[PDB]
Amino acid sequence: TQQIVPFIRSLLMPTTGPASIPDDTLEKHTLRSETSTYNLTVGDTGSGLIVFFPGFPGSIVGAHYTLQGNGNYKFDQMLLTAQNLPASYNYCRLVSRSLTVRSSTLPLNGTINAVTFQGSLSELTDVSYNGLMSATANINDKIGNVLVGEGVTVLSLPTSYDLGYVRLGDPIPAIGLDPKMVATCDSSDRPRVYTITAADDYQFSSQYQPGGVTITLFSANIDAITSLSVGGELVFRTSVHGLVLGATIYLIGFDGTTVITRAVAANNGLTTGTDNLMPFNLVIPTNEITQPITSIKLEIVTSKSGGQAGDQMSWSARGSLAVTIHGGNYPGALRPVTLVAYERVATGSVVTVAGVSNFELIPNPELAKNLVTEYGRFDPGAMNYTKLILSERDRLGIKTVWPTREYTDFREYFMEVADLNSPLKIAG
Amino acid sequence: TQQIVPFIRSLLMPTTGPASIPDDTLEKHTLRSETSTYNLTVGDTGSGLIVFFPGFPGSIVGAHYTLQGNGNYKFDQMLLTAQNLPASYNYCRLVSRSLTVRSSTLPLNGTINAVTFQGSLSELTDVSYNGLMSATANINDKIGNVLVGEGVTVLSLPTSYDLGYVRLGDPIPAIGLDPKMVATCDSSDRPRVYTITAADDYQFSSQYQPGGVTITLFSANIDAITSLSVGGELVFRTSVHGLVLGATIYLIGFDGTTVITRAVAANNGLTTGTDNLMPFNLVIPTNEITQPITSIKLEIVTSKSGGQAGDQMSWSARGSLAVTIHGGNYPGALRPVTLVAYERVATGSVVTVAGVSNFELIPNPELAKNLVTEYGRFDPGAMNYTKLILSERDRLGIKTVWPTREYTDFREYFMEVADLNSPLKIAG
Amino acid sequence: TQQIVPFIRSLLMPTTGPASIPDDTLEKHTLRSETSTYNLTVGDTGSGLIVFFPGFPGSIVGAHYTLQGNGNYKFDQMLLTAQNLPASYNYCRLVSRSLTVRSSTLPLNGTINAVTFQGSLSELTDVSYNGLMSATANINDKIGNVLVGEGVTVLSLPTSYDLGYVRLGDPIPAIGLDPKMVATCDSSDRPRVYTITAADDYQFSSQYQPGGVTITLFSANIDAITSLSVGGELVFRTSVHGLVLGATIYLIGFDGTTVITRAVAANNGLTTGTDNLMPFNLVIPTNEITQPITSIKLEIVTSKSGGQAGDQMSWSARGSLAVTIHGGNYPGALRPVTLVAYERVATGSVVTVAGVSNFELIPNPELAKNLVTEYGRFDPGAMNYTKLILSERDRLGIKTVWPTREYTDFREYFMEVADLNSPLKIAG
Amino acid sequence: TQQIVPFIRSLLMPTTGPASIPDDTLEKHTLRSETSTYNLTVGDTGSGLIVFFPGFPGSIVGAHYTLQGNGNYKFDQMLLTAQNLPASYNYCRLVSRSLTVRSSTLPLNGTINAVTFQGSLSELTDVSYNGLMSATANINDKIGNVLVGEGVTVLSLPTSYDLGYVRLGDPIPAIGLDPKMVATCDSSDRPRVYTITAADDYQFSSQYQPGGVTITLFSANIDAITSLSVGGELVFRTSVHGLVLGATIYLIGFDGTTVITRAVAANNGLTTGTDNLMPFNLVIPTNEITQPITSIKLEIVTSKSGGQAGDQMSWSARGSLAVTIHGGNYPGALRPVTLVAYERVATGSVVTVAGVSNFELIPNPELAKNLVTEYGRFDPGAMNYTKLILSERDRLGIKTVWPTREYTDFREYFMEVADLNSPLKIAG
Ligand SMILES: [Ca+2]
Ligand SMILES: [Ca+2]
Repeated sequence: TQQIVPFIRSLLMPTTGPASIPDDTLEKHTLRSETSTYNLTVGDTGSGLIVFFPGFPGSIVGAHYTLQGNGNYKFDQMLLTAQNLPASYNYCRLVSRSLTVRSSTLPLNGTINAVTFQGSLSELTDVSYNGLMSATANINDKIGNVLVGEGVTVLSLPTSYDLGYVRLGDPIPAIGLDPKMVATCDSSDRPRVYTITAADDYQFSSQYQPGGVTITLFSANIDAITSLSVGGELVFRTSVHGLVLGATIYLIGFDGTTVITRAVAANNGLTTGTDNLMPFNLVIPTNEITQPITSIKLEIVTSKSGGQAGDQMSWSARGSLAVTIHGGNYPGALRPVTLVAYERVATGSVVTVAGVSNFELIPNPELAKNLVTEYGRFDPGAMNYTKLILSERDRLGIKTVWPTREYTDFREYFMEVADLNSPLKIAG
Repeated sequence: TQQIVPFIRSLLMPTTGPASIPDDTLEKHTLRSETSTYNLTVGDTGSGLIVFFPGFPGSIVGAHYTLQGNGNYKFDQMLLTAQNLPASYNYCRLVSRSLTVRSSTLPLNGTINAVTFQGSLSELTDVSYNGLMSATANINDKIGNVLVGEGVTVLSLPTSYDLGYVRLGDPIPAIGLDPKMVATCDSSDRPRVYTITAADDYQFSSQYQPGGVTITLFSANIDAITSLSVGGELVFRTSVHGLVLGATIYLIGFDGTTVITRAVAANNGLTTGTDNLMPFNLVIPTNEITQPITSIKLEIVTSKSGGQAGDQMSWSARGSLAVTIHGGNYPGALRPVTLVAYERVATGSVVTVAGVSNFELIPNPELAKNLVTEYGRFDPGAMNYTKLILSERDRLGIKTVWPTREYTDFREYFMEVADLNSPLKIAG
Repeated sequence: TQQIVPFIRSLLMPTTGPASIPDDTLEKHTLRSETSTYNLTVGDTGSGLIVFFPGFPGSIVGAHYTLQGNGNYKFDQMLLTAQNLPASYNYCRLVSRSLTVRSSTLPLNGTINAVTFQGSLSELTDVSYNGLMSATANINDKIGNVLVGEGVTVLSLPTSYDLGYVRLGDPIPAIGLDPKMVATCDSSDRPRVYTITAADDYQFSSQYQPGGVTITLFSANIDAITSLSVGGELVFRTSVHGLVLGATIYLIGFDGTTVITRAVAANNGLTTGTDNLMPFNLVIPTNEITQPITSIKLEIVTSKSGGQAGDQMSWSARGSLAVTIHGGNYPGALRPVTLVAYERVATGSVVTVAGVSNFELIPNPELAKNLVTEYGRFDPGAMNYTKLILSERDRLGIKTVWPTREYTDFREYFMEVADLNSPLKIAG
Repeated sequence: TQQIVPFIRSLLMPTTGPASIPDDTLEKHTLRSETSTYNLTVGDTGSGLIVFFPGFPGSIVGAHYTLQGNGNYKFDQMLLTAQNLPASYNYCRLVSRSLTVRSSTLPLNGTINAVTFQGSLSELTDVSYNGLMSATANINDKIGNVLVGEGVTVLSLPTSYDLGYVRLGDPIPAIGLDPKMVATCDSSDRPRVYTITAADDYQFSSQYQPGGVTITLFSANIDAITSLSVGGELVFRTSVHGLVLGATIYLIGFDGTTVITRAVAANNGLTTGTDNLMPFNLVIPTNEITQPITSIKLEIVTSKSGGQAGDQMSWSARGSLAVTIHGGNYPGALRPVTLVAYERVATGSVVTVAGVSNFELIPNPELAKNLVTEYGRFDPGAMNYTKLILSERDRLGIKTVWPTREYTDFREYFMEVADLNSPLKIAG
């Protein structure tokens, strides 16, 4: 520390403002801060979960779920940046981010558990208040039973530098006959791909039914916050004449709710002694994803034209699907997740979220006319200092989740120099 | 203090993370932290007791008892580590541990008394809120009438170094016809042995009874949290024909409740003019011990085949028993106990427990495939510094039980160097 | 030597008082001295033997035997600490110990031979006055023909540091119907185990006898001062109908006397063509051991229901037993033995024993209320200095058995600094 | 201050533990701390008084009185040390003491006034909440209108050093026919003596009454917490035949309640023309004094054998009494009193008292067998430093009664060195 190092200051105290990342990604950019402010209402059980995406390169900060009588979560709302970055910028990179979670009202109240998990949302094996505590072995990535009144601070720590600029989901110039037409340029670099072999000569056998017989061929945990696509093909064989197949893909939210439902093939006759192809050509736009996607499943309906008492409908199925979630493997886009769980909070009280997110940004064409961009400030040793700090992360006690009181202490313990500027004022 | 000394840091501030014990026990190990988080509910009397085992080499942290109208305690639950260490590790050693106890919700709220007692649970003569205060003469091992809102901090101070690695109660590969079959390898090194001479020619005499005459031959305070065994033999002599003996061993919990009941001999004819042997071959597995064992008693039922009005049944008994509690004398396993008693807390309010336990661990065979182990970091003078600190324990005011506010102050008073790392960043 | 080193002072001059052992066994403890004072009477032969247990962690110091006309020893009494430590303390560790043995009255007076033997009492091959001298090859562990008037000094030298605290045989809270009921918590850590395969298809054959035929199946040298147990099983096979077996275990004292006798199976019918089990479930409490146990033997009585002239009773026997003596392998508990033999002392004269034993102690629950405990005084280099001294033991002539006159000289030769305390008195 | 001075540390921060008083009273002693913990219930008026005896050499810490509707106090309970010192020790000396008084529960809340008065309880002219404030002129011995939630700290400041050891009221070995027999050895050194000349030829005159005529001859304020005796004699003269005198001594508590009542002479005929003696031979044992004694009064009943309408009974009385309260003048035994008054506290709320008392102690014969005693640690300049500190008491603002918040600040302002122990750890 001398004066200090703008980037370290920004990284460890994001509410302080942005600084350019001192890596090798030399783009002309501009630096911005976006606040997040939410007043969430506590449900009947007095318990709930905030899912944060600490590294998300853009306006999505997290999602809030209340816990319900029956032990299920129920989606409340997305937690966003104050304004929608893709409306003004085309490219983006996360510099630093911190968020605060505490109670502010009573209609001395409940506790919080928090973890930073090194995987995407659907990968967590246990998301209960208590179960959170073992999502990492890292002591500085979990905090237990912090009083809600005092609150918790979530600090975003890096998962890789020299990251590319991410395209935001920015609207692209387009005209179309449909009012509800939407055209964007999506986060794409570093896609995540899931491959699901749904069937390898899977035999299906069942008696006839008016209305048909529905099965769930498979269900698989995947993650999506933004646009994705499904490709691939199932091949069906049969000895039985006049079978008609229906198939639907469901994308399921964290709360078990159907987020998106897409008929992949409806009313589709099967021919005897031949391959019957069922292609998958699904594109799911960002705006359709009303809450984080947690799993995908495929249902198949089998029915017969004629039909009787005992008819026995049978088919064989083979094939694999590929689920590409665009930009999904970009560190921060899905990957690190910070969960903040609260319980025993009085029903009707307010859980207050306040955060600052800092970005390197490239303006969209209209803003670029009035927004000057520059290469980052050069200070050598900024990156080495960051590397040193992170290297000593555990001995310094630099947490991703803090009791706010401890984070406040840390701020003043660190940051003991901010020294005006000695004789520039008297120099010459 | 220079930078500092990882071990001292861990010992005095366990929430900070683990460090290797700088003794002579050089094993390849790995270092881990496990949190403990509980939200306990206050009962009708507004009063209760938390029993901590500050030195326990494993996942058992303590037990919670509520105090009842009639002045008895009633077991609530075991307080454990976040995850069950024996499921993942085979050997273990406690590095450091701290726990916090404070109220978090209102249904401001009562007082705490706490002590660290240099003996096992059943050895305490007085466990009432007030009586606690005289369990030690050591001023830094007791704290009185701390406000519950502010809370108490329990700090685990060593009871011996150069301790062996303890085998956790880890499951061992086994197949068996019984679904409920359980096979473990238990904490064994340093067993504790109790010897009870239950009778030395004890004469029994009583009139006949349909259903028999039951006596409690003896009752004795012992301690067990994990597996134990009972061995030995009673020998019975008699002049009366056709006497049948029943005998049962009861292991009683801290709350006076029967934890385990084992028939040692049921329906057992006594022959005239001969020794009649009653062997003890009891093995009590860990999983059967649902709460800490506090005493053992033996009941004997005496009945006669025929029977009338006045029949006078008599026998003479001789023999001693041995109760071996496996690994019981391992310092920390039973020995030091920290009691945290609360009273005058409003009924229905939450007493919140949060702790961190630090361990040296050896992975089980499956984890050992992916868990690198190492000999501890060498720093000379770490142990001498520890010895110095502990030697000056009282003048430094290093308590095992703290008002949390005072412990917090101590943390910042100590730990005045954590200094980044000066020119490594500028060296060469 | 600077001032000096409390521990070295205590180790080499125990009459000086206790000091904490400077090892890694960091327990809160208290330091105490216990004297031993005995005036033993010399028997008819003018000859006898004192067996010392120099390292015994507790109140047992040794035992006195007189030598008799027929060349046998006869037990006189146990030599103990002034007060019974287990009545006041639960845990204990030996710091240092010295004892003096000299004549004090005339009814000038005979000679002493002494050795420190690196094994337990029963392991000595030769315990005669003269034979002692070859129990070790170590010149500083034997002393020959010291005049009784001048006397001998026994100095306890370490057999391992970093020893655990030993549980004393302390009474445990217990109620029972029998007045003579005794419940203790025994020295257990580091048990010693003997395994005796008493028979491997041993054939027995003998003619009938009214009253039976008794054999001694085996006899084996073992050591016990405190509680022990016998486990295991013999299995008997036979072709002869109506055989009844009796079996008794005898624990024999150093003087050939029966200390303890326990019927293991009395009146026990053997069935033809089957295994007949004879289990061993013996627990022998400390208080029953009136003098050191030196061997164990098992007698078996064989009798027949019917019986005639020539009947030939036969059985086959198989099995092994295990004798566990609790805490038996704890260095000091049984292991080093110092023998002080005297002869040619006038009958009726007094052999005077005076000693000091120094301990680290943990008080029992009742005393713990008024007994402050602390971690040991820290002085670095205390242990290294001890290691150096012991490393040079032979060149320094540090004996375990001394002519008292030579030990006295050594005391004043060593210990040439005890220097008041220069200007603290004038400092500031 | 260098490191510091154990005694000053103990004196100014008693919760820190005991230290030997650095005066000339060189006794082999032991050092102990005793906590005091009470949860007092607030009465109907929301107002009450705690009387502390800050210098009391023993287990009596103070007494709690609630204030009542009618403006009278009513005794609640004695405030004691955690355990009864006289059960374990025979002699005692107070080193240092501090106590904390604050509210803890609610069914913010009230105020506290406190003073240290340089006299015994009964000597206070005004004990009302407001009146307290003028019991001393010393600004550092009074504190006004401290919030109850924050609380008050009572610090015991010396009233003389070189005090003798005080005998505690320890039980003495005794057998007697009465179960309720009690034999103690009492605080005696430095008795306090009151002399009351109850009459100097006091003429009594009154008409006859069936049942008699009762008068209160005198009433006088005295102080007693422990055993006292009354000696002396009244002499009665009369001209009237057949007068019978009854006389009773009452010892009255602070709350106006009779603590002890003793008939001094019942039914006692007076002879004409002679001295009629009425001796006083009262011994009042400690255990009879259920609350502090505040005054003594003597009532006399006068009756006549015969009796009529107008009979005029007359007597003359002369004499003085002496009330000796044993050890009463020992500084601390009665003398300094600290009053903590609260008012406007909500009815039913808890006023929490927590304290530490530090003592030099000599064990009773049974404990002396296991309790090592020593002369105090020598440090020169300890007493001079104490004398300096006290000499500058007012400029340093060292109070006997503090707002707890101010005392806490003082603790950290003082006590700025507690410095581990620099290179002992690296010396040689
Ligand atoms: Ca790079
Ligand atoms: Ca060692």
